Amino acid sequence: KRHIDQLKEREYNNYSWQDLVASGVVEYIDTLEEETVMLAMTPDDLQEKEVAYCSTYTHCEIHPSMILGVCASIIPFPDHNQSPRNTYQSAMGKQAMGVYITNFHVRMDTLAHVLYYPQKPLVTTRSMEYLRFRELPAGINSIVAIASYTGYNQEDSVIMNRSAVDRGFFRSVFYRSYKEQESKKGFDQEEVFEKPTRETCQGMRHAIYDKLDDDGLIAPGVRVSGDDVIIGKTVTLPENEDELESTNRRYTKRDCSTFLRTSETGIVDQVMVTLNQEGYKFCKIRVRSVRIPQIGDKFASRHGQKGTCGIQYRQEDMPFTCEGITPDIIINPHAIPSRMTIGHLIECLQGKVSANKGEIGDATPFNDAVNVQKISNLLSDYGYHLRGNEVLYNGFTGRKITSQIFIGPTYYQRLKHMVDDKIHSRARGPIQILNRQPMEGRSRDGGLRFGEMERDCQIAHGAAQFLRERLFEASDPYQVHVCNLCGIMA
Amino acid sequence: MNAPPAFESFLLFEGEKKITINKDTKVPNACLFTINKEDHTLGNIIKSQLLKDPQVLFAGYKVPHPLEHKIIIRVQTTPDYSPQEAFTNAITDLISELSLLEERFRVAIKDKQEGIE
Amino acid sequence: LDALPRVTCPNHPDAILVEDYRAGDMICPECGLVVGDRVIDVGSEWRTFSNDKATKDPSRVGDSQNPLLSDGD
Amino acid sequence: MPYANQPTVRITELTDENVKFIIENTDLAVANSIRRVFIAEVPIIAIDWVQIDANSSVLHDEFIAHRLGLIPLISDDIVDKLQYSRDCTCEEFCPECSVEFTLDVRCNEDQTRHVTSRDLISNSPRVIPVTSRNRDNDPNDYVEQDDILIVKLRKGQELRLRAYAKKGFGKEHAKWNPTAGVAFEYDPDNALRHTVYPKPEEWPKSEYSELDEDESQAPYDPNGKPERFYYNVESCGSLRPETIVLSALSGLKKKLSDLQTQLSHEIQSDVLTIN
Amino acid sequence: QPMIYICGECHTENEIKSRDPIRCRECGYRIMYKKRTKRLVVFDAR
Amino acid sequence: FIGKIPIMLRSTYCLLNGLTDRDLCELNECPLDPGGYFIINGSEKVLIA
Amino acid sequence: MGKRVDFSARTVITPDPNLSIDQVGVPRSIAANMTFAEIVTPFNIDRLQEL
Amino acid sequence: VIFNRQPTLHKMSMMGHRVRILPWSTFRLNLSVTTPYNADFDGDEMNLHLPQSLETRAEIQELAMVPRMIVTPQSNRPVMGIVQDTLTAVRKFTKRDVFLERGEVMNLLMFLSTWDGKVPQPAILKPRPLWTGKQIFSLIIPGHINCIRTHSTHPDDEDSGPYKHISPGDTKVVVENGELIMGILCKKSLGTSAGSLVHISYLEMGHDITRLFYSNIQTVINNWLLIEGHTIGIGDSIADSKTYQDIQNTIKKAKQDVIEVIEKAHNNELEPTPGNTLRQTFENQVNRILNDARDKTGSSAQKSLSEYNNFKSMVVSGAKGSKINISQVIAVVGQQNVEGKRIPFGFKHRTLPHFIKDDYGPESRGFVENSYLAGLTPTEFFFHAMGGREGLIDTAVKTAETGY
Amino acid sequence: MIIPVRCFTCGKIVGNKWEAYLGLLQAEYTEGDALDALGLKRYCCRRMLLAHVDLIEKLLNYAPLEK
Amino acid sequence: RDGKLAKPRQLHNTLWGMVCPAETPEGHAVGLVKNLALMAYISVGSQPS
RNA sequence: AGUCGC
Ligand SMILES: [Mg+2]
Ligand SMILES: [Mg+2]
Ligand SMILES: [Zn+2]
Ligand SMILES: [Zn+2]
Repeated sequence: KRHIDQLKEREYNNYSWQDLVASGVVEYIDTLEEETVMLAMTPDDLQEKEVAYCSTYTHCEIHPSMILGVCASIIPFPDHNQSPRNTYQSAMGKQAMGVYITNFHVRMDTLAHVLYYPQKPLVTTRSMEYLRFRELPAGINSIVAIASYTGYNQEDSVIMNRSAVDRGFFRSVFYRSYKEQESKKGFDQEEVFEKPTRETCQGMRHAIYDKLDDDGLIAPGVRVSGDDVIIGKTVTLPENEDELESTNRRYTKRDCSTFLRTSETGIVDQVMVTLNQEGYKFCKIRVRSVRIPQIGDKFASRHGQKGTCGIQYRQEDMPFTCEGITPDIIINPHAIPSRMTIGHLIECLQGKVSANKGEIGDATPFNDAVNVQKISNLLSDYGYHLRGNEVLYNGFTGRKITSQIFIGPTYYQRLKHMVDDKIHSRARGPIQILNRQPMEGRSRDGGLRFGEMERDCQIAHGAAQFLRERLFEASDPYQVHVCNLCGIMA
Repeated sequence: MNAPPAFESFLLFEGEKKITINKDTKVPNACLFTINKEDHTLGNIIKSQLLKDPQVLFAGYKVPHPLEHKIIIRVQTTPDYSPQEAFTNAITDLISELSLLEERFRVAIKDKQEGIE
Repeated sequence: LDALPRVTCPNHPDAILVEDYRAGDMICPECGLVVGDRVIDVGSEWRTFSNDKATKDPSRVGDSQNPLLSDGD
Repeated sequence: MPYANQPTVRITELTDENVKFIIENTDLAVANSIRRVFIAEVPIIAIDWVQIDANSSVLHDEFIAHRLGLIPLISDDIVDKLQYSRDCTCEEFCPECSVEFTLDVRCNEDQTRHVTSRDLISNSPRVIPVTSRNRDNDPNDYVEQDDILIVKLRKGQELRLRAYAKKGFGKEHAKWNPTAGVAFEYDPDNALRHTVYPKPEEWPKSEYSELDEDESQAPYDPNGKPERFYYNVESCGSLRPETIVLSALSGLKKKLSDLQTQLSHEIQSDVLTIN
Repeated sequence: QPMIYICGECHTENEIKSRDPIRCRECGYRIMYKKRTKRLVVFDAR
Repeated sequence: FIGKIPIMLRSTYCLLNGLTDRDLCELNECPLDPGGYFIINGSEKVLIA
Repeated sequence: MGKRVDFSARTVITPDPNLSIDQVGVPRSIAANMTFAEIVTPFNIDRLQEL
Repeated sequence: VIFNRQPTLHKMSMMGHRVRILPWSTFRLNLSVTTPYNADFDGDEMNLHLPQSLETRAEIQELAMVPRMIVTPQSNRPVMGIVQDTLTAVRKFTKRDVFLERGEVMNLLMFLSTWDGKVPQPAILKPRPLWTGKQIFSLIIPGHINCIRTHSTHPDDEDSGPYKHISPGDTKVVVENGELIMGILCKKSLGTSAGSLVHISYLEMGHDITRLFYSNIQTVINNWLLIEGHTIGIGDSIADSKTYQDIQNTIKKAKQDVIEVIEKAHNNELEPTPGNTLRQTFENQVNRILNDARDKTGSSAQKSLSEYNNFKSMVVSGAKGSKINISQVIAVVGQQNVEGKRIPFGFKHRTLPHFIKDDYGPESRGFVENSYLAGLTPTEFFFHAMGGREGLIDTAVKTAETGY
Repeated sequence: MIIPVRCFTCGKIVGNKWEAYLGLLQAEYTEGDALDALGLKRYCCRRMLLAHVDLIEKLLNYAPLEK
Repeated sequence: RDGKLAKPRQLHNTLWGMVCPAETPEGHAVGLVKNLALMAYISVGSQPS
């Protein structure tokens, strides 16, 4: 413990972890060497020992919960969860949004999602302190009920308190940066940033060139949308090689300006003009968009329960309790038992006691705290049902619900993947020229593939006209003349 | 985006009407009232005032789909008494109870209290 | 039909021909009749890499080799 | 009519912050719907149009607009004098259907400035300001009453905008919640058995369960019905609690009377052919 | 006339409403953030 | 001079390696950014073990 | 044997109990963008003329 | 339109639906078709195709349309039956103790579809009007659909008890003339089981009226659910002092008995079973002891569950998860294992450096004593992750091979 | 970021209690008691103030409040 | 990559406090892409001389 | 390409 008193002293002294290694009280052990050591789990066990197990130990663990990697440490009580459940959380936690570094207002990152009101979790693991996760939170403490309420929330969806999303719950800002270069590029062809005009250029998609500034690129604060052309680049090209005037009009230069095909709405945040590594006049322009949590956006607790927001109700229709503290999320009770994610349930009860006591809660996995009964006991001292439930009234008809609903805080994450980006439809789009069949991605506004496997299914349906429609008349229909005397098309 | 403007939740549409009445043919003497742009706040109360009435055989309401502001009320009465009159009376009766509640409340506030305004 | 400096509106001589890229059609501003054989810039079209791999480019059925320096690659 | 169940009220306790009371001899649906009215249907005044002249703050524009949209407005003065944007004949906004605010601030000092609703000002006469000492030369002072904190600023940052508040109600957006909280409770001894306690001893008795001050816990009564509803309306301060209840009762009467008139209009205008 | 361009750090206007190089005068930076429109844009509080 | 080698961010050869919280906030770099990754043509490029 | 098709749509799915088993609820944007080719008859002509 | 999903494992994965226009941006689906698509709403995308002619619209309407994809020829039983939350609410609802006042019945009647319009007489007239649960259910069951048996939950007896004279017990499901006579409904009646109620509606009265019957049942039961509720909380995960002592004491008996088998093996007193080696015999014997321990203790935990418990109601209804999940949550997680056998000696003759060399005792090699509620000790935790990984990897590898 | 005006769950105004709160922690460290003196009884309003991180103070230190 | 079941995918015994037990992708690359433990460190190399 | 979604 005298070494500990020097470590407390470090607050105003040069003593450090290196000094600690210099006392020779800690050692570094690689995996090959770790095979030959006799390693006690915890000081406690190495102490009690007499004839309990053995006495030949040579090393001891500085703390057993250290076996976890960076993302696994966010997840509280990971040992009360079924093991693969922890693995899904490690993926999803990495997937959530929030604030990702503080100086983000001047970074031109290609794509970012920033949350409005991130909160540090009420329940935490001690490791989370070393992640500065108190500085850059990824989500919000919801008041949650595990109920069935309206059946909207079956099969991993969730009912949400719409007034809570209105009072600003889980709102986000979204940023996309579009970037463009003025290459000198060709032999005599040349690029210029400038406002195009239908009098003297080739191209002129029906989209509106009128929002462009006289500089050739839009300006901050102007509202943009799905067809707006944000930067006006032009390419003087033909030059004059087609003899004569070649003037009529629109003959001097082709259009290739850069326009919205990914951020189908927003505001211009910033427009930034500089010159890049090549020395060309170069541009980056950022658009901020705001995503309200809506039916289809995807969320998760920290114990690998992702689910979609299945509907949203007014704060009037949510079920309510005593004071009328109506829950922001209701996650369906059928979700817990088959996945056995019991740790999520401890977090409500730990969460209820921390918030209520006012002290932030410990949920570091391996301790002697016997943490289930004792958390329950604290909660009863505060005055709730000692094991968490509450009597919630039916929000519609004001009636009391026959049984009780389990409710309390839990950190929740709004994940990157949000409905408004995925939605897609095609009704005769562009056609690729190697196949004269429809495009592939949404980046080229494409159709979907009616795969080998989907085909096989229609045979089993015996709907041949529809199979014939889809693999032919709906995508790529063509007429050919063939000679009769010889089967060759020519 | 596809989300309605939030005011469209309660303003009547210019080509719509507030209530609509259609007969049911499955059983004699019965009616179906359509209340547009209304919710459980209204629907649930009218159900309870009608069930209070002893001439009413059946009364119930159902909101056909949550995303869709509209409620339907089925009411059925004895042949000797039109179901429409029970509904009109049930509202007026309800209007009377709330009016008496408002008068008693203001008077109760008027009771020796201070800082009432 | 060899006469088409983008001109092909049967009822009245063309004024301009606008490209409705997303619907994949060529439209004539003062009437309404399409004249399609849609190709919203064949250079955008080869970009049929997405979910498929891309920065080794299996879809690379066509190198560019920067010809505008030489006499011809 | 010869079956209408009177409804008697009783105020337990009242403050400028909350109003707590018990209703008796009424139906649960009445007790319920009235509750849904306190939340949704009491109209109020809140910012609805924000136009921003300048924003050099360390915050994006919509974010300033949002937080500002939630700032509480003293509608103690009858919102009834002031109309809705749609019914009011004028083009866009006007003095009779809207209230005008201006905020103009900049941080010139070498000290971090806080921007707070007191800096937002009513062009409108002082009958509809922000909830910050406009009426409180309160002897019960809390050495602050800063009302709210719109943003924070450092030297050289500026924020200039104008905003037009409107009457609207809670059914359209949460900013128009008149309530801070709205407690509702009935049958606190669970006599009616509307909820069923497994191991009924684990539950704590409520503040009204005292009637069985005895530990006997929840006596059954099978012939019972719901009676005696307990309320606790708490105001965010944008409107006096007593006034919230009274306006709610009126709004619900106006709403019902309108449905009756519409229904009357069903047989009066274009006579019904149900018979 | 895009004759604004707030600077990299000196924040002085740039007055480069033409083809000349975007070097801020007095101030060495050549990163030029672009000034807001005089245009009015409304945000509903919702 | 023989060539230019990329610097790993916030290593002792970065400019960031000695600076306190105040200088880094001044330079416009977040004090909480872990560093340790290259910047190549404006892209953050991290090597994988 | 499997090619991309036109008149096709994709979104995230969410549950709706108030829905019949063989109904599917579909977003306005997809309904307005998708089309069906009706043929005009001498009687529904008036309704199509309205559309 | 026909909507579908990938991968299209079988014909029921792609079916015709009628569009119904709604606000917001996602496809809404009637919860009950979730299973034949094998979707969730945990974030799954679906794709829709709109046919373009009257011939193809006719061909879909007549051939592929969902009320016609109900009983699959894949194994002549229904493809879809009542699922999830509704299924637990139907169990809870048909119990013989459920009673409804005139108001609640009128409200449920109002949500039904084919309702003739005649409120049935309540099973209790006096002292006050009361309708029983089964009774209201009988309005939903079509014209005269009639099953039998299909009681076979863990309620009543593994068969000889009911013959002890038809002390109705309360679990047989008898219906006649399309009217539910007695007994709780569940996975065995409503599920996709060959002998089920949904099977009899389709087979008896035709496809369409069955289609309206799925719609009709899900809607009525979900409203009742709204007043009833359903939840889960730590309250469901807790037994008592007596169960918990007996659980520990039974694990203590098993562990001591293993040490006896190790001592018999080290003493070389043991002999091999015919057809096997001594290690295989030792391993067969310790495995028989730790599983038998696990099952005895699980069966103890099943015995202790009160009837009010939310957790027991989901397993017994047959909504989600199984009896074994309750064991793991309440009593003991049990043995961990890779490729079938106990955790291999990844180190030199050890499993973790925390143990001593050669420790076949149940803890150093696999078997976790604690429950998910008590938490897993550090070593127990890591060995569990080894067992969970097998499950993650197998999903990916199996998916590719079946695909081919 | 900054403190959200009006607690998400129930609706009670709350931004007004932030500045008063930091003064309490300098005084009476009993976070429960400090929350209590501000009048945030019910725990949703309490988590609101209790869990928030005031990120704006770090953000203010970047030299340009003008971009 | 893409068609090969194997034992270098399954968490190995030696990964105790060396590489995170449960932080590897859920896709086809499962278990092949691992994530370093929190206390784990990696030797930088030195002359044996 | 890789990342990633189910
Ligand atoms: Mg799911
Ligand atoms: Mg999913
Ligand atoms: Zn004017
Ligand atoms: Zn058997």
